[PDB]
Amino acid sequence: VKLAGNSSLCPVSGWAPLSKDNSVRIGSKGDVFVIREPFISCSPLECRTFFLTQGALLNDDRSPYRTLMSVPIGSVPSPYNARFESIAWSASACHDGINWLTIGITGPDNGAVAILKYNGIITDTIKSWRNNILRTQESECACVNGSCFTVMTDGPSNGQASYKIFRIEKGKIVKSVEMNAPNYHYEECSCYPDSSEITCVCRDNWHGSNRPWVSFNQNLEYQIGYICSSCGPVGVKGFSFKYGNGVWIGRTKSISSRNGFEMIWDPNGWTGTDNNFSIKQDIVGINEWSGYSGSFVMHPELTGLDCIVPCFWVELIRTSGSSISFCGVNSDTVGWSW
Amino acid sequence: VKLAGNSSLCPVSGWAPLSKDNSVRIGSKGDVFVIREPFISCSPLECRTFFLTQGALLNDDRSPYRTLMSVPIGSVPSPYNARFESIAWSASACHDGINWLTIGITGPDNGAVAILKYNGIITDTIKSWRNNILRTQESECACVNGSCFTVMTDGPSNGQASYKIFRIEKGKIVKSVEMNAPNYHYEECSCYPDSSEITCVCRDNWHGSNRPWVSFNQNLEYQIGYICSSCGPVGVKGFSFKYGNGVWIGRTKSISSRNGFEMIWDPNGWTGTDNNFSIKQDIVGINEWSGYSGSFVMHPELTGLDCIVPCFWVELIRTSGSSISFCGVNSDTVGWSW
Amino acid sequence: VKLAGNSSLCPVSGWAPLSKDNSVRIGSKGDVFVIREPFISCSPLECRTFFLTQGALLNDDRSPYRTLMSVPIGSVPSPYNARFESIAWSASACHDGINWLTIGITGPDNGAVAILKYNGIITDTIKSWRNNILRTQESECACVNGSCFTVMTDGPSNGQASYKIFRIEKGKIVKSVEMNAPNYHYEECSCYPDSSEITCVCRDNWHGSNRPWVSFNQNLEYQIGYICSSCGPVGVKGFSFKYGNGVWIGRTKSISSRNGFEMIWDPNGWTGTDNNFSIKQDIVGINEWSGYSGSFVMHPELTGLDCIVPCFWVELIRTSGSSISFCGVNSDTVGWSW
Amino acid sequence: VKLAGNSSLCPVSGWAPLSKDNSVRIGSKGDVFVIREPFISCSPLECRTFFLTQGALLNDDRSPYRTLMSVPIGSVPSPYNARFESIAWSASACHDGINWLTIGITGPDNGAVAILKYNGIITDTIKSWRNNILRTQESECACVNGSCFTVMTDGPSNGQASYKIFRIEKGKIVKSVEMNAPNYHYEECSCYPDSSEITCVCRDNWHGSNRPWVSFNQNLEYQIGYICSSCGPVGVKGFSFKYGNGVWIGRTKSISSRNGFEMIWDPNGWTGTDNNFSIKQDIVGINEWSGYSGSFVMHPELTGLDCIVPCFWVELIRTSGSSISFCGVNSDTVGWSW
Ligand SMILES: *[C@@H]1O[C@H](CO)[C@@H](O)[C@H](O)[C@H]1NC(C)=O
Ligand SMILES: *[C@@H]1O[C@H](CO)[C@@H](O)[C@H](O)[C@H]1NC(C)=O
Ligand SMILES: *[C@@H]1O[C@H](CO)[C@@H](O)[C@H](O)[C@H]1NC(C)=O
Ligand SMILES: *[C@@H]1O[C@H](CO)[C@@H](O)[C@H](O)[C@H]1NC(C)=O
Ligand SMILES: *[C@@H]1O[C@H](CO)[C@@H](O)[C@H](O)[C@H]1NC(C)=O
Ligand SMILES: *[C@@H]1O[C@H](CO)[C@@H](O)[C@H](O)[C@H]1NC(C)=O
Ligand SMILES: *[C@@H]1O[C@H](CO)[C@@H](O)[C@H](O)[C@H]1NC(C)=O
Ligand SMILES: *[C@@H]1O[C@H](CO)[C@@H](O)[C@H](O)[C@H]1NC(C)=O
Repeated sequence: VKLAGNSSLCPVSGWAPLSKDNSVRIGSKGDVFVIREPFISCSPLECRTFFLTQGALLNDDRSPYRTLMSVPIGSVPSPYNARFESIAWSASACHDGINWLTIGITGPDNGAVAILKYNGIITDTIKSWRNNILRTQESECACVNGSCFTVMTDGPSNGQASYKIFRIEKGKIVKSVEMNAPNYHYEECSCYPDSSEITCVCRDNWHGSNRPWVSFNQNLEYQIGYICSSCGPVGVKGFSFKYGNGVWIGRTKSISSRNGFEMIWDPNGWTGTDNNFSIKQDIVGINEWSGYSGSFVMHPELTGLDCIVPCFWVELIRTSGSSISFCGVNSDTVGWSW
Repeated sequence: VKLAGNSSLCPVSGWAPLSKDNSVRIGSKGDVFVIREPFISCSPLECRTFFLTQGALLNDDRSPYRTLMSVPIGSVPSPYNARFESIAWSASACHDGINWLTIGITGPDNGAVAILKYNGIITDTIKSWRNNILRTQESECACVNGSCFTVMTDGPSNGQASYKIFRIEKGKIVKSVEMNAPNYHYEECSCYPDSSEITCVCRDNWHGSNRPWVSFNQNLEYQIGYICSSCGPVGVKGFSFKYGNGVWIGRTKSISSRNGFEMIWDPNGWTGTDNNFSIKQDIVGINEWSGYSGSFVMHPELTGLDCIVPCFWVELIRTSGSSISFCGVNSDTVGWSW
Repeated sequence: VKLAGNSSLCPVSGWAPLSKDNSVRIGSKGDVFVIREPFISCSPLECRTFFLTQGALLNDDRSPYRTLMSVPIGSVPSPYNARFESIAWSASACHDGINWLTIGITGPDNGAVAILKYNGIITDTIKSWRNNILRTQESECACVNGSCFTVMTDGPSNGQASYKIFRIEKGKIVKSVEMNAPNYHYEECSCYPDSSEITCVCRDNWHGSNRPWVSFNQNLEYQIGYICSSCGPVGVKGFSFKYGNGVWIGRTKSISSRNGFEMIWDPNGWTGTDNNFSIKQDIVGINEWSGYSGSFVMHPELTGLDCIVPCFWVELIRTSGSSISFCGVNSDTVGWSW
Repeated sequence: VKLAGNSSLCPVSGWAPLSKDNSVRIGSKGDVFVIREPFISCSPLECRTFFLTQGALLNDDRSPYRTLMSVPIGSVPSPYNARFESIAWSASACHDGINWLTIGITGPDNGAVAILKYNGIITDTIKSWRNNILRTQESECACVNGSCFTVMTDGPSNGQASYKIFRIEKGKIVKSVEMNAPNYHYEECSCYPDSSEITCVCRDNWHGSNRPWVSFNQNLEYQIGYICSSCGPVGVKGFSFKYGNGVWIGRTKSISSRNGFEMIWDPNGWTGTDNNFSIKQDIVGINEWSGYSGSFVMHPELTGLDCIVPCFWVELIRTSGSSISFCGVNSDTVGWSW
């Protein structure tokens, strides 16, 4: 049965641990893959962890030999249980309630091609349009009403690039618009469904200490801006969750360095520029080194609830480190020091 | 289909071997986890072995990095086939006939939080109430009428602590009472269903050479006392099985040391203080070293019987050793020397 | 659906390779168990290989620590994919069309107990009756009409022992007779169903260069004698297949040594003492060393045929060697030199 | 549900990557089999990779000990997840929509026998007819209307051999014709279904720099000739795809050496001898070394389409190298340099 995604995002007062991936103590003598920036996506039956690898084992990069593989959430990414998904140096994935959609980018940095697979079968492709490193989300893609959306970027990492939003049905591209977003930069977008709309929070690698966002409907009509908590432009992939005018911001404790990770609830942060917030919870302590982060969601079809549960993953730098994921609850929680 | 648990416990005249877990001869060159105190719980389809580990392999502790994992009963606890359940330094688990319920305690010894998962999804949480090492059963939780109960302790290991009984439905806490049990100590409780009631036998680490018990109904009304075989207070986790006024006691042969393991049937031991018994069977010989023990059960939905079959596991110290489990029969059996 | 077993055994003019088990070239660096005398039994869905092991890996005996494990036919017997069945130093197994029946013998040589499991659950037991090494078939048990039979021996390996035939339904012993067979010896019996009867060919370790057999019905009425091809008494486990008065005999080429293996069709060999035969096929060459052999069958429920297909396994000594299995066809075949 | 195969082959304007098999970087410390010339075949649910091996692991040939094994496409061919199919030094396989058909050749070079299995059961056999190295396709067999066809060769590799086409239903040979094809040589035939006909393109190892083909119906009526792109005779296994009078030819870039791999669309190449073509795409660059190649297809029952999708695999020499497979699309693609 196809995912609906017409319900609202669940109100969460706190965040609690879900799983720990990329364990390295097991890797000391065990056959385990050397992976970086794993991402999590969920089906109606189970959650899975996706990663890119060249097959390099520990105790033993745009590459045509680099592939996307996956294991059940919390499992060890070993060559003996990882499933093969696609060939890609940049990739994203999601489940539409029927099967898995996998989007992978392979080929030369001057003529890259994205190969779209549905249930293991190649269904479509999309070739570079500005000929300069085609790249995708490196996260879960959002699905609403059996269709799964995504945001792709082609162009310079330090300048004005072209951005395109794609609606994909059963592996095929049915609609696609080009964004008019001058002076915005949208790399590594973290997207989630909310009441039959798609909301994405992206990484500005050009001139934005704050994070840009794009919001769009199934027809691909869109709005843009920055999280005001300046509303204009003022990096590492991140995320946030919209609740009316309030926003849950995932960020480091330090500004100049990668230290700590905390989740702040700013009830007027979507539209206001004030620094006020109501509550805060420590996810990662100041001594640890925080790194890449992104969101994923658990749909009603999986949780048995009448709303969508917001979750997220933080990769701790330590080097590779570990990818710890957490999920949102409305019950009591404490700060966490890993 | 949800488990009923309304039938009585099966009368057993003897105990016969079921499986051997934590094998170490296989571990000499094989990638196997270093585990301690594994516990067994059964679903309607299969029995599984649960353990806590940091990912340390052999031939290579309250920790936020310590996790709960599981393998099919009798299988090798390797990184290539263990399933991930939760993040916890103390944990329990059971199946309600529909899905798995996993209860894990993580966080700081001064503010621990128990995370309750149902079918892999976080459904609820319960924060420490006396702020002193929240800890659970380290065994199977009991289920009756689709609801699964448990007993949690918060407080000193050598003094008067607070004890709370929790009724959990589909991962959520629907009811919870605090026990009034002055001069009792209830750690590591081993619980089983019997005719729509829950009976638990616990470890008194304070001032009880005998074992305290608590018995309660679905509504959480309860009675307490000691196994009289003194009825008041006179350690290592253990178990016993109630049959009217008779009790099957799992204990060591020696008193001052951990030597041997035997099962004694005292037909008046629940309420009497006499040392008389009718029958006895050796499970483990005097030379071997016995250690932690606990019970688990096999429901009619799994066995095809019209009663609940009592089983149990003994960890042999040897160090880690091996966790051998046995099940109750009404057929001929012999003593066992491992 | 339960197996019927009311059809006749399929007429075979030849034998063709099925699978190769116990590979050792893979074991040179791979984690593989050290096993001896593996046996094959089939379910309606798949065939599986069973073996006993202490967990000893290569490149690293009546024992309470020795267990019975299994892998899909042709698969490598590694600790990462072997399933646990039971604890035993002597064992047999078969499928009744619904679930697996496993019979394992454990305990002391002076008071051994056989533990009968059905679908992983202990259902019954049978204690030694002459107190001298209880031992079973080390092969597949036969099933006819949802019930599975077996032949067990208790007594000296070089003298007159007691033999008992057991009919088992869903793991429980419903009927059991003691054989009156003076001057016969029946160890390691290889049994198969044929038209709602059970036929077993056993190893005489006392005073029979030929092989004794027992034939019995569901009610356990029986006949005994030797394969005449003397009809009375004149070792290593073996087998034969009855077709009217003709018999297919699996034997070595040499008499005084373990060299070669051949299958001979003697159309009057069941009842005649003549040395005449019609056809012969080489399975194993003279240079190789043959060893233990036994039979198993593939039922109509698995093959899609209107008869039961006779198969067999030969362990080549080489030491452990390899266990090669073959199946009967009515099509052209050649001799085989491994 | 049985495969129909009555639809036409899908028109493809380009070829895009599907999977990478035989990875060796993983093999540096991992337990992985040493394999050569793996082939791909697809079922209605999944695609699988087949290979022959003696069990030799890396970091550790007609042989009765050599077997055919398989893993999911893109998975590592390790001893811990490879499935056993048959015993053979030459083999082919395909799925008929119900189960797997496996054809393996074993036995002596002077009296080889092909063993046909269906769903793991031996169903039939075919003995050598010219007594000189019986050999099969080393690829996927074609299936149309629940029946699966194949082409087998018996005779010299440098002269006139006998060729026979076999129609197999549920593992049994129902029809078989001998080809009259003087001065033709047909080894390692790559076959695919197209509109209820079977088309095969073979390797002429005798005196043909071009490739011979045979085309036949379910009744086994056939036509022969060469791909004209001379129509008569003018090596390494290869393939081509027929689209009316046009042909998609898989070949190396160099003539005298194994360098590069490209796919050329010659709209009149089936029947014309001209060197003209409309389009060309690079699969493998000139520096790399190309080697064995063959075709396989993805049926409507798997893809959800109303036509059959043509795919193919190229083994890159590097030694073993890697087996990269591609599939046909009608969307934009680029050249590939591995
Ligand atoms: C989503 O759509 C389903 C019908 O497919 C409906 O039953 C459900 O109530 C809708 N939920 C919301 C929040 O609109
Ligand atoms: C969802 O898609 C269906 C067609 O499958 C359409 O009829 C319906 O209007 C859509 N609903 C929304 C909320 O877009
Ligand atoms: C338990 O409840 C079921 C109904 O769900 C009933 O059929 C069964 O007899 C009851 N067993 C006992 C011991 O009360
Ligand atoms: C079991 O729960 C059901 C509701 O699901 C309730 O109606 C019934 O009375 C309960 N029975 C017992 C024995 O508690
Ligand atoms: C075996 O019994 C079944 C009924 O369960 C019957 O249909 C079949 O014909 C019988 N076969 C023989 C050989 O008697
Ligand atoms: C098989 O068992 C059934 C009962 O399940 C019985 O009615 C029938 O007579 C038996 N048939 C044979 C051939 O023993
Ligand atoms: C193939 O046969 C099926 C019936 O089994 C039919 O529905 C389908 O249209 C046919 N396709 C072609 C191309 O003839
Ligand atoms: C396919 O086989 C069926 C019988 O299963 C037959 O009736 C039909 O005519 C065949 N069709 C073709 C296209 O050969």
